[PDB]
Amino acid sequence: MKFGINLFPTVGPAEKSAGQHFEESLRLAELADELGFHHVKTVEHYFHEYGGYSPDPVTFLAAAAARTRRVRLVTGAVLPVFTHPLKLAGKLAMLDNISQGRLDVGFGRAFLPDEFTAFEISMDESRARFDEGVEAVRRLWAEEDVVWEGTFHRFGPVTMLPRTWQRPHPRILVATAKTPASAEAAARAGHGVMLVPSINPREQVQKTLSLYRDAASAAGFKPTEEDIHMSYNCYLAEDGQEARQKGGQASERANRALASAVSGDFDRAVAERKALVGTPDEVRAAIDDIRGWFGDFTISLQVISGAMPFEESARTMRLFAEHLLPHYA
Amino acid sequence: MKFGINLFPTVGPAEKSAGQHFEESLRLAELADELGFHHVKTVEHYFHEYGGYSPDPVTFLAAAAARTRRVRLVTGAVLPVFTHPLKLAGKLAMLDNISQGRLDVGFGRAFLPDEFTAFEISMDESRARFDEGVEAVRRLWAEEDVVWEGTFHRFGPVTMLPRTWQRPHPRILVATAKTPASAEAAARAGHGVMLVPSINPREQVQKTLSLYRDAASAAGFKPTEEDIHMSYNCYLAEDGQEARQKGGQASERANRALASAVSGDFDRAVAERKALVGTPDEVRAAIDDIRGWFGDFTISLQVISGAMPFEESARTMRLFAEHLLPHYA
Ligand SMILES: [Ca+2]
Ligand SMILES: [Ca+2]
Ligand SMILES: [Ca+2]
Ligand SMILES: [Ca+2]
Ligand SMILES: [Ca+2]
Ligand SMILES: [Ca+2]
Repeated sequence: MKFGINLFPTVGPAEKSAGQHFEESLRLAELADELGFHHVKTVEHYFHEYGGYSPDPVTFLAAAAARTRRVRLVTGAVLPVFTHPLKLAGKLAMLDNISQGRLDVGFGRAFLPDEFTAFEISMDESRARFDEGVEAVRRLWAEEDVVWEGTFHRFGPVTMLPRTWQRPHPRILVATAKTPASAEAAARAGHGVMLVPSINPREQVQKTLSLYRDAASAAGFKPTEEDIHMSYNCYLAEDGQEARQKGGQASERANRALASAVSGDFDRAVAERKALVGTPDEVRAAIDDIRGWFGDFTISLQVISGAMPFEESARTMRLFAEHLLPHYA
Repeated sequence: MKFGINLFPTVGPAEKSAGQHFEESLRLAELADELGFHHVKTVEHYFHEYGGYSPDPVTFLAAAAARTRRVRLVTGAVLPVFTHPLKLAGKLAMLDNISQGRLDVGFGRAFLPDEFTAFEISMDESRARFDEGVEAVRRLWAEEDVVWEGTFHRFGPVTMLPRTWQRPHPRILVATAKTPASAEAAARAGHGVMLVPSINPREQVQKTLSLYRDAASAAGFKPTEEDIHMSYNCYLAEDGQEARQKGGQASERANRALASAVSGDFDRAVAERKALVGTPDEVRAAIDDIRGWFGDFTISLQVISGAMPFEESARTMRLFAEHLLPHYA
């Protein structure tokens, strides 16, 4: 197992200024570095309290990279549908070099209707836009004199600068909450995968992993634990009932932001290992269950939410580092 | 006068790898901070050794912001013609908050044919895309529930997140199109201007400044020296021979890059005060001339070029801070 942190903002200006949010998030990235976490992840979203403080994850991750030395930086996930592959390839290549080779690039599908409407892009061909965006970026990184005759963009021969630091390029992961068939296509392409256990049933995530691992082997490709990412809301306290109360409020706040942006329950989610909330001992048992179902992979611990004090996010990370990180290292 | 540092890359891998360039440029930003320079600036350009290591200046400046405390971060310049105003406003708002209000945003006009070709933008739309892009971004920062229905984009109502740190928005500077209307339009909107003395005759710069200052007065706008930006190649050494030879190589190399991209001169440029290269006493005389011609404004000192070692860029900056910065303070 690998464990990093995810910094998904679910907050609006009435709860926390963006100035405070970004100072706190960069300090949590520093704490991830100091405590020995694997990575720092953030997201791309527009307009709503659900994710909207992060319309450009690369901008945050370049700052996080500059504040850190060893933690990896991960997009979870850039949205190729809303950018141009020349720009996406270029800014990610800059970040790879700034971070001295610590970047992993997750690419995801958009789903918020207001994002599609505002950028005047149809959902109808978003799948083709996504696949062509990923491949065009990969080609801009891997090749020179690139002639891209795409459905949505046509350019070349061109060679994108800067060239990436990593060879052939940063790891590519494809996010799928949608369809196990997209996980098969990722393996066929040699890509990693990002799954969403917090919404999908356990047996569904397992069958997606089985299809992915099967397709990967058929393509002569052995996925490591760094090729499979999943994010979990995470809140730790020495008092597990305090963790339930404050972590449950956080998960509630994020759920509400989500419901607004798309246009008993918490305890069951915790019992089903859809969220990592409790004492270090509760979360240890939960992780061991997850590892038994899914095998070894990379978890991003989502540690911020709403007006949750920085000190509580930092406590979660410190407790995880002291009590859990050593046993999986 | 104010003096900052320009970190425009005119460099390819035979001179510095991208990894070396970004490591050294971030250290120069740290040195600009330490030595008391006003700002750090970088460019947006694609494909060529002329600027092509920086397809996304916000990515670099986010890292530079994270490494520094006081120096301002200036886009010189983002190109609205190649990015959607929603994305431009969002990433810049993130950068504003990450830097805790140290951002000034210069908006530039593209001119390299290869960039227009690759992004599939007709050059005849350059003016409208620029003016509509700048204004849409300004409104996205300044207002809530923004609806924009222009020639190229239609969206809203949206409230762009994160909200900027600076209110109503960061300083906006615009490259002028040498037509009088563009300098007057900047003044009437309360924008600053970015002028190019290294290429245009002194009298042209003076005419644009007169138009800008007069239109500002008529509009009730009082521009300050921080509202007027110009870049100069800069190389200082106490040995005047070394300054001319190495500063000359640096400027000639940058001019070769530009000539490739668009398809006794250096001595003349220095004599006409279009480059700031020489001993500290020689450059002092040059700046005194420029200030007499143009008034007080903000200079970005372009201190890197090609394979010039970091320590020579650092020496230029240290000599400038010791011998010239106090005379204008
Ligand atoms: Ca603080
Ligand atoms: Ca090659
Ligand atoms: Ca080095
Ligand atoms: Ca400039
Ligand atoms: Ca103003
Ligand atoms: Ca300038």
